[PDB]
Amino acid sequence: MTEKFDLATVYVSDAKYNRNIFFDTSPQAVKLYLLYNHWFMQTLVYVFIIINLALALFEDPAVVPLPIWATSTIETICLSAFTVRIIHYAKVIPKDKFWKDPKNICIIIIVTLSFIDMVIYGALKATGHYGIRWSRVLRPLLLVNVTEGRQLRRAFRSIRNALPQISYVFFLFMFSVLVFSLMALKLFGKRGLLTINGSPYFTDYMDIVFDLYVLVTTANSPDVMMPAYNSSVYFTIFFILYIVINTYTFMSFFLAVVYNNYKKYLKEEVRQLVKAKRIKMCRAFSLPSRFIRQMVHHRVFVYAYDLIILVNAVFIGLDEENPVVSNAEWGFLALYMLEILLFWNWFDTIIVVSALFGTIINSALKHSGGYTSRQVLDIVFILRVLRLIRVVDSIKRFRAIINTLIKIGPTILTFGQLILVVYYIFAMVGMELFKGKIQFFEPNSTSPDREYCGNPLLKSTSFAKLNYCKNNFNDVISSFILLLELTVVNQWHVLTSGFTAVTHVSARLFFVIFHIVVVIIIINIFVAFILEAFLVEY
Amino acid sequence: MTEKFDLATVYVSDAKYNRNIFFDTSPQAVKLYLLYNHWFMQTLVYVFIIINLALALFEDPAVVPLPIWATSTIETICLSAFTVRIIHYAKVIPKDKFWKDPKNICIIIIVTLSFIDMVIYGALKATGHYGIRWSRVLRPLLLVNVTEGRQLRRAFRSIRNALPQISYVFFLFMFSVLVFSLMALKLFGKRGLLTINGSPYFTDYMDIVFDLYVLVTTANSPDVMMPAYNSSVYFTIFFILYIVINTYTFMSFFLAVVYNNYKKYLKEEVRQLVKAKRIKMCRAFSLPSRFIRQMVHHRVFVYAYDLIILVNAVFIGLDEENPVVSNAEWGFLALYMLEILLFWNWFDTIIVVSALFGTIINSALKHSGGYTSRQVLDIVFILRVLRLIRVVDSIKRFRAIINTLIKIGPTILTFGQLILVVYYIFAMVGMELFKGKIQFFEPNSTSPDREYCGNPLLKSTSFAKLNYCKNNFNDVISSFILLLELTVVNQWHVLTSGFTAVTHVSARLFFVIFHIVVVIIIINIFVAFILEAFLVEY
Ligand code: NA
Repeated sequence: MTEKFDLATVYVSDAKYNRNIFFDTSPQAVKLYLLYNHWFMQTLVYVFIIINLALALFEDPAVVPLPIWATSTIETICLSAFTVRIIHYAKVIPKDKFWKDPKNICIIIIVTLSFIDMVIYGALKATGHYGIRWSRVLRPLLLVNVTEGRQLRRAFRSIRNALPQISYVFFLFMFSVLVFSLMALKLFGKRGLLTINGSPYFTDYMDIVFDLYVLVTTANSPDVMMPAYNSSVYFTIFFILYIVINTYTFMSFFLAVVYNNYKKYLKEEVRQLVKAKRIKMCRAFSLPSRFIRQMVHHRVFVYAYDLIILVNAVFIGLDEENPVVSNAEWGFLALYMLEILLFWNWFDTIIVVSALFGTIINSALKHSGGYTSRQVLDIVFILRVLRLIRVVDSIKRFRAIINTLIKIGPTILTFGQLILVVYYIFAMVGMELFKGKIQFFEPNSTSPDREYCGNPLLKSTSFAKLNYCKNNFNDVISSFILLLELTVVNQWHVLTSGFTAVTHVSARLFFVIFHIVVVIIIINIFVAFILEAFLVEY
Repeated sequence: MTEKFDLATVYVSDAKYNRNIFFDTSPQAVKLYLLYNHWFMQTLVYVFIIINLALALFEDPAVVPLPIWATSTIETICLSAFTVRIIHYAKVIPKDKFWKDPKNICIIIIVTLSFIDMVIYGALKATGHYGIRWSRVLRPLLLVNVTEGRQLRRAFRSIRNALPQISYVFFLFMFSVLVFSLMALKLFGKRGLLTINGSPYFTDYMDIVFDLYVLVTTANSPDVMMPAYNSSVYFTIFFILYIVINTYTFMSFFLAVVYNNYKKYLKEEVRQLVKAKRIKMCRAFSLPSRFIRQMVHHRVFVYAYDLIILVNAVFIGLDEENPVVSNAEWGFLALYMLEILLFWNWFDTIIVVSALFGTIINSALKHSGGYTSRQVLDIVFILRVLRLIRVVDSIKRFRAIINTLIKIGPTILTFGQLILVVYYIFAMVGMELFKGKIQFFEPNSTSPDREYCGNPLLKSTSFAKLNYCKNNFNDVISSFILLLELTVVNQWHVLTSGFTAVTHVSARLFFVIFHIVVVIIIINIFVAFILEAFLVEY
């Protein structure tokens, strides 16, 4: 009636959410909900999470060194924003189900732990303990256990359900690796002959099992077997079997398990949100020449601009800065500018107006200071070749991608932050162990400081003399890059062998665990998506 | 009646086949069918195909050099066996549908071409033409287009149907690679600065597109970007985008397409064989102490032998040939031998009797000639650690694998020869281009013959000084090994860079095409199986 109508609106206006609220009895206790779910607070909590995360750019290893008093008073207001949001949520939900939700317990827990760690990082006269801030790994868990993370903490239950099977299979896989390592130890071994390059080939077991594990990841496929294939071809059979048993059978059994669990949780996000919709949504019931320019387009006219684009991609990859081509970049700019004579019309318009910034080239190269020569060209040419993507219209296959790019569809946003929660936890953990062991040195630097590697323990390794030096964990920027080239598994064993040469050999576990959680059950949860999105879309 | 009963039997006795026969009118024209489909002829044609294939061990580059008159009179009888089988088949099927089948046209075609090439390899006074035998690539096509290859030539129609989609997607993928290569050429480029190691980084386009293609295959993930990440971190964004667009999105779109087509052809092998069954099958209608040893087993007794096995895997990986352990290998042999006091009982019995060949160790080490010391141990120890696989019973998960290993189930046999048809076609093609360019040299050989690489064009490359020398195409054995480490894609660009350094740079197409057909649409057709076999098995 006079106020139940509003309760009805707030029950119906969520044709997408999934939760229970306080059914209004005090007329401000539903206004507090309407303010809670209000888009601006929903984006304010996310920008406050992003500030809290990106605080890692400044703190212990910093790309921008900021004083501790200054990078603590930022996450003090971040944690205060989370506290004010959680007490406001408690003012929305009655004090019956607020206390039971794990999400709320976890939120107040990680806020309390971050706030206690922040002040116990009151160093107390430089008692720096050579590594602190054990709560930075809890920062990306706000991204999950926040009230708006229903799209993520649901996608975390999908993995929580996959573990009694992923581990069920990984036990068999690690047993295969361990029995194959025993088989290879009784083969070429301490009771064997051959070497690799000044090293004994397969002599100790704990190095065999790692060299055989990394062969599953095929980071060293033709090199781990090149001795003992230089010795006898019959040794090859061992690796032929190992690869087809582990690299292809097991590493695809993990994908099968991950895809099965994803496919099984998709029908329990839907059909459990659908029932979570009709609960409330149904409860509301109980609660001249101008004619010519108009007709040229719907003709052979896109074929004229699919050729002008094509001849434009030939006027790009031939530049030697001759008047033939240095002026022609202006003509093509005008040709698309008439396309302003009425998906792509959204994208196409963005590029042409951004390409009209070739005037900046005129106003910043021949005069007015040419100090920004390479930078502005590397941003206009990366933009001209972006026009080229619309030449794909000639195949009639990109007006049908905005459906595969369906409206915003936070699924690709959910994974985009799922890879962040994992990277941030490993970057934070990683950069406290290998904080400043190796370091990229400028090409003209103090060579007597051992500039060819960073520190003499990489005196002659395959990490040095391969220019891997900007892969250090010395800051969250160059530590997120490293975790990429660790994700894409090429030569992850030599990146590992550069961090187990400056630290103990046990650091091998940090990168093995990383590969297990990222490449086996995070990249596969990605392939499981663009597999599911491809088959069941009809 | 008097003979229709036999026609009825031969129509019913095939509860698994799919074909039409001659309905008997001349009483020998169905006896010829019964003899045709007779198991012995069916295995004789396959051993004759295997002889014809394995003839490559002897012919042009040989592991065993056999005279041309002698390795031609073997495939003369092989082609005669195929001719006698095809004329016998023509004597089975009436001369109406025999001539129309492609399979028959293709069989007589490849037989005629092999037989013409075999005699035109009547060299005519050493006119060797530096490479002949253009019909060896047709040898593995008998494996497909033979009458018993219905399990394979059907699995080839699955790929023939996937091509209008795999190419549909590969066009977009190669366009992405080509536009990204243009974007990287206008980036760090001839109008750029940086180098790699004495080389210019990304200057010419046809090398950028290959270095960017191989980055999709992630064979050079952290090395292709290490310069221009040693120059500016903002260049990383380019590769971060390239990898997530190509390495993970496209390379999984290929898997999605392959798996969709496999899943779509599975329901057209079944439900088209099922209708191919009820056609004929229904047409038949119209046409004391002994008590103790008996009861110890069904008790805690497998737990006693799951521990004896466990302590046996500790009595294996500690051997230093002491009397403690050199005798203990006999005791464990006896312990399992009592397990002969009544899936595994099949497998377990095989290992224990094969492990009783430790008597050969006694009769061939301490006396009677110890010239076979390493060889017989490397075959008994690879066998003891095979006992260990039954310790998996303690998890209760391998009596349920003989269902995933269902009765013979030629599907895993169909793929096992599908990888052979592809390898044999590339080994035959490959070993006629790079026949003897590089060659593995023994560790004590004529160094002045350029033994560190094989030939001076690999003077200082990453193919030499990495011990890649037994990867040559110099014989079908070491050419099938190479195509494995080409299949498992680690460092396929440096194996390529060793063959494009002895031949023209255009040889890059042989390995790019190989990766496209093996890693993209053959390994994915394998993952599509153990994905399909895992989900739809209920
Ligand atoms: Na790789």
